[PDB]
Amino acid sequence: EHYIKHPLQNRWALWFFKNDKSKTWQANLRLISKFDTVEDFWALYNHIQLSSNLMPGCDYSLFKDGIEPMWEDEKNKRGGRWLITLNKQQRRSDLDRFWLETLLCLIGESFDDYSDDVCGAVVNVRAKGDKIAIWTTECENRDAVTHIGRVYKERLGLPPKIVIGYQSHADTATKNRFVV
Amino acid sequence: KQYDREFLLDFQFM
Ligand SMILES: C[n+]1cn([C@@H]2O[C@H](COP(=O)(O)OP(=O)(O)O)[C@@H](O)[C@H]2O)c2nc(N)[nH]c(=O)c21
Repeated sequence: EHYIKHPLQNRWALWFFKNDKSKTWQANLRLISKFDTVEDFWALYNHIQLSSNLMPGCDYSLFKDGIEPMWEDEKNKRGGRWLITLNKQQRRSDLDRFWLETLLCLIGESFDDYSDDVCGAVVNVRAKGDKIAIWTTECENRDAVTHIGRVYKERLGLPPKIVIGYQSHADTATKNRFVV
Repeated sequence: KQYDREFLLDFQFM
């Protein structure tokens, strides 16, 4: 009853980006591992550097197998992302709680009917505040983007007075198409 | 195959 593994709906790949000024952005970009069970997810997560312990300029990306963590990818080019910008913390370490929660929404297929629209999530650790975002395939699918948004905010425990925004990738490349 | 947050967390340290 707990000896058998619990398979996820999708196979996910964890990517890591090291901001080493030696080779194109799409270079320091590396795939760390893939997993398709709850057990294997934890075996990876419990054994990799916490986001709060990553140095400035690095990112972690959890994306569905077959979707590279880049705007240009076929599943991201017409899509966008729900973006949360966070303050840096000399203590607290809340960045880890937010990222893990995000990971749980992705692997647990928390977006029901619209989990297929989800492409992945990215956490950027930067000197001026960190960022967490959930990428989706079509920035046009209003119902899907919007549902994913509401569920996510709730899951992050964000209050009614806060609101978060969704920006198209084509826009981030060149405001929010949605807000929840 | 969906999974509740609480369910997923029960597997982190077993
Ligand atoms: C997510 N992303 C970021 N970049 C490049 O990375 C730079 C850094 O953007 P960022 O890492 O998303 O946040 P930051 O500004 O706080 O560092 C962007 O200005 C682009 O030049 C990207 N460049 C490509 N080609 N594809 C991507 O998906 C992509």
